[PDB]
Amino acid sequence: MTPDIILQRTGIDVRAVEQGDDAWHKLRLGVITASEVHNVIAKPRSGKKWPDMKMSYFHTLLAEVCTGVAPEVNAKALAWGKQYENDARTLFEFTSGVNVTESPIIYRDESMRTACSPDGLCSDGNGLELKCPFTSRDFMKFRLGGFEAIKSAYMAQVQYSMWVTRKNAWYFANYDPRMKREGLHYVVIERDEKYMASFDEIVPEFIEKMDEALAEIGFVFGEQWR
Amino acid sequence: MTPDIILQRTGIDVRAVEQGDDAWHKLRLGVITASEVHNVIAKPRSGKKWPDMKMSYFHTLLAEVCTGVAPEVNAKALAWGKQYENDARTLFEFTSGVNVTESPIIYRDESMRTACSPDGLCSDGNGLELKCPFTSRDFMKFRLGGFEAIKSAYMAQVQYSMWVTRKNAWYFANYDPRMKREGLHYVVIERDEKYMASFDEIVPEFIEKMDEALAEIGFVFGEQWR
Amino acid sequence: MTPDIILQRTGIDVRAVEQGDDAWHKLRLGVITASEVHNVIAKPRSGKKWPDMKMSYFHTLLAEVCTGVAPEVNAKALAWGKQYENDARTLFEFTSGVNVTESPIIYRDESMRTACSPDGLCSDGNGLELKCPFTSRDFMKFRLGGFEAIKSAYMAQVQYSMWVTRKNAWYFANYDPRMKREGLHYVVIERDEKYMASFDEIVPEFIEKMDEALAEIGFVFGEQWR
DNA sequence: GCGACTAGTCGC
DNA sequence: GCGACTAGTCGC
Ligand SMILES: [Ca+2]
Ligand SMILES: [Ca+2]
Ligand SMILES: [Ca+2]
Ligand SMILES: [Cl-]
Ligand SMILES: [Cl-]
Repeated sequence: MTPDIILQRTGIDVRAVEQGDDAWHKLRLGVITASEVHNVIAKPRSGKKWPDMKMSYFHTLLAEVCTGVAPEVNAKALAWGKQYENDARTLFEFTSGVNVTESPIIYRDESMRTACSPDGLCSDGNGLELKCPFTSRDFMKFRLGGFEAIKSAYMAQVQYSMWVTRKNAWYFANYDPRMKREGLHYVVIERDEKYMASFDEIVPEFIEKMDEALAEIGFVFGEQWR
Repeated sequence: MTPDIILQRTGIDVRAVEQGDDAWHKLRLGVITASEVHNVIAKPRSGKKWPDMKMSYFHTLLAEVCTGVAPEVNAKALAWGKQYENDARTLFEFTSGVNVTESPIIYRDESMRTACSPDGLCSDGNGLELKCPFTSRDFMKFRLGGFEAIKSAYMAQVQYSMWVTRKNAWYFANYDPRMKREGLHYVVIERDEKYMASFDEIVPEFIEKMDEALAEIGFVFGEQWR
Repeated sequence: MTPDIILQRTGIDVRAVEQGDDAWHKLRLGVITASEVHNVIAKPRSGKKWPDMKMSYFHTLLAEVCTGVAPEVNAKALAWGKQYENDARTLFEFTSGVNVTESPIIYRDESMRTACSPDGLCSDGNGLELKCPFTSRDFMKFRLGGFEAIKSAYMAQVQYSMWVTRKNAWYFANYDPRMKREGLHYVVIERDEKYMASFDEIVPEFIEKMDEALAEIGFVFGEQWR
């Protein structure tokens, strides 16, 4: 990929874009993102039937393609994550001693069907995921249990981000500015090939199924971007 | 069953009412309605103890009788629906096509225990459920899957409205204006006699049980219209 | 275990303290409270692995300890309960013919790890849990269903209140201002010695684990009061 | 069946 | 990033 090829497809220039703004949102329309991918790998306890949460994501992205919008979602907890992200980053850099470079959005391949938005790329070649949990209760869960107690959704997110960027390891850092002390804690998550194999199998399928579904109703992927 | 009988029981004039008046809500108080009947017909896995969803609608309805006060409208979904209500109506008229005349509320019999408030009545004898889903996701679920796609709750709602109104078929419509094109989808649902029978045995019991409960606390159905 | 034992640790005059004010909340940080205690007595279906809720409540208190804050929970229900506080109480004394004294907070022992904040203390020596349920539906559930319909989380709360205050009986009441009549219902729950033991086996272990956890990260219980 | 736990589900 | 519901599972 290049910031050039993205222009052809979407008319948008990516070099002058901020995590959050208008153009950022449009870039993600219809695209399987690391933040939502837990839904794509969700399995039924029996059968081969896609569970509701996976169907709902399926129809969510299809709507994104056919309407060219996404619904605006504000929640207290998300706004908090956004408010404290910058401070988490700086604290993280000071403590780990690495430099972080902010990354717009990264697609896996020419198809542009798969992407992550890293919280940064580090000077040592690892990617970075920051959490600023809205509840101090969740911060504590991670501060004590470490790797053990990363939410599966967060794992799929990190793993997918390696899957997309081809990277080998990823920082996962949790920050709480209400902690008197010990308000930063991070681990390194190694690329895991069970996940990689899972995405190789499951993601191409999910994309095929979305193609078949849009054809039935006379749309084509990419319409969100005209 | 007529505007006279309703005036005599509730002192309300039905012709003065639109979908959403302070009177629209008053007329529904304590009445088993279409949109809520799925709770009425919920069965346990085994046995005959009423499931939680059924108790919880039971106590909801009883509370309406004894307080005379109504459930909070989710303002967000309704402001949406009210805003495109008319466009959907006209589009479906133009489309199907048929003439859609408004129905405020329809009770099944003089007991006034059972009612629907259809989104209209149609010239060719069909009723009409016409929704503008708050999420395009839901529009897509239905647009692609047809009716097998949708509810436990929607089928029950529609059949119930045929039960109440004696009618033989119903249009189930969705309108999404955010759709770039073909944002109206619809099916015709035929009166299913196995549902009709289900209502005929389950709903009366349910009503006997509310009358038992009201007497236990010295209330009488109808008090909510004083 | 006296009024002054408190001032030495916290610097708080328990006189001034009116349920809701600044001082009230400070006194509850990191302390196992009756409303939450059902999370503490939870047991997993199979192994030993403390259930979600238990772990969740575990982490909530630790964070109270290390942040010295607790976020606002509910608010909706709580603001409703505030508004009807006096009337529920007046109606209750009228009806039961006992007099209600408001207690701010009550610790079980000088360890100060365990507390309840009863809605009152009665002239007959019983305590008083006095709820104004957010929905009339829940009022109705308790009105028709009595003792047996009130949940596990409520019984636990009440029993813990006896466990804390060393009392043999407790009034469990609901008030609903919206009910035309019959707006107040109440029962008497007696001390249950199996609950007492359950609290005796389980609680001190749960406290012992909190202390292990806090050490782990260089925090000490007591710290939040500074 | 019962009922406390457990795992989604989806709104905000 | 929750958080209020609720459909499901499992040991009596
Ligand atoms: Ca992040
Ligand atoms: Ca409707
Ligand atoms: Ca209380
Ligand atoms: Cl939130
Ligand atoms: Cl003691």
